[PDB]
Amino acid sequence: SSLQKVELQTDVYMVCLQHALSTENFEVMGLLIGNFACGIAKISAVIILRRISSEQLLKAAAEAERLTVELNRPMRVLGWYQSQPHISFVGLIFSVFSEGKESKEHEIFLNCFQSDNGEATEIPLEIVHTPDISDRCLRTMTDLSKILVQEEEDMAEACKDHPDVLASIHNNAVRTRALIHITDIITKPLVQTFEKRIALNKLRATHLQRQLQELQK
Amino acid sequence: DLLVTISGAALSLLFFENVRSVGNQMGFLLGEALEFIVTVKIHINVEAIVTCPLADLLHDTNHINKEKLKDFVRDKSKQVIGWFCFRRNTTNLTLTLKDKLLHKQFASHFSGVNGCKEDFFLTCLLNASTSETSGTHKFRHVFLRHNKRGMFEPISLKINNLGDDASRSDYKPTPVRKSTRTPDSFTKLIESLNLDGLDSAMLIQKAAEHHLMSLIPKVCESDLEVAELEKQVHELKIKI
Repeated sequence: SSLQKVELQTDVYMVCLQHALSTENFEVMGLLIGNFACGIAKISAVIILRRISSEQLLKAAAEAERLTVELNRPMRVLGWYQSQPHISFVGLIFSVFSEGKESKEHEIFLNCFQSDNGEATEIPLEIVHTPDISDRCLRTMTDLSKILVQEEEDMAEACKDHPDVLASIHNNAVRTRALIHITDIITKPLVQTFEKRIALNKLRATHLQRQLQELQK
Repeated sequence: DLLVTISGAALSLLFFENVRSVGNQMGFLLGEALEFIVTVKIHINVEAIVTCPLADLLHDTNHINKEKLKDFVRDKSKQVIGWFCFRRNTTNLTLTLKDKLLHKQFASHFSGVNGCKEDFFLTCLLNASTSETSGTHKFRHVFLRHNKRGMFEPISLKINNLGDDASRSDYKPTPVRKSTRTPDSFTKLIESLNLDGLDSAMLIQKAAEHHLMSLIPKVCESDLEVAELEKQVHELKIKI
């Protein structure tokens, strides 16, 4: 019952990394979901947080239950993750956007630790192989687009119905660019990524089929 | 929290009118007050200024003739949110006892009409000194209000320019309260356009250009009108 090791699925690793690379300005966050067995916390899913805070944990604990019955496995909020650009629970810190001025080399750090009462120590992490990208993981990183859009729609709501015409034109101009900015940077590349993933899979699939066919002979 | 805002156009007109006058000069600040929710923020915008000889407002006494003050400002009393005082040949930005007295009187008289509290009635102290060889001209100014604790504290002034204005998210939040009860000259122009994004912004700017170009002779007319009336009054005074 004592935490000894953390095992992170590769497809969940991809989601967290993708979320961290969404912006180099602010620290993004989310909640690690999975099972705790023989001293091993296995993360098989993740929840993207809108930005310590509460209540969201209740929505996460409920989602964890929805993940239990669907995946037929014990699922609970094991902890959280957060990004770090230009510089009782399980914590993951994805240090991103760090490049050399002359070397042109980019670095990405991933630190794993156990946190309780503001205290923490290092915890052994292993990224565990997955034969694919989970249905939940695909949906999770598509939600990133939806959440970002939702954040913007909320900001424009508070400034809606502005009496001054010049301000209304300005606000609609800001909302338009911001939505486009989300689509071009987040939504569109994800669309292309999925499309290319499918096409390039079938390219390898047909390649292996030709290999499989002649290997027997 | 309080912030005074003013455009380059309005501020230039203020300094333009000050360097014109023969000696010291005073007048009134015209504008509105906006409230923003965050606590509540107060933006006091300075729209325009108007000069006035203090002697025309005095009995005979150093007390402001409330009767004479109403006759000068007239229907523009609901816009007066402050007054200014300009002094040549001084780098000293100082509140005189006489200035304090004028502030209190002007605050009490206008607070009921302008739709603003007596708390944030403005006082603008401007000056203009020159160097020994008059090769360097220095212009200083500051905005003040009378505190509830009996203090004349300086208020931050923000000159709205193309780099940074007082509405800086990139959205423009809707103000919860406005003390303005006077029709805006520019918003009346947009209403005349009878509009029903980018295309709308183009027309407004173009219409503003034609409007701005038509105002130019009207400005010159009203200028020479007062200029002659300023001479006739002055000529009569010297005559006697």
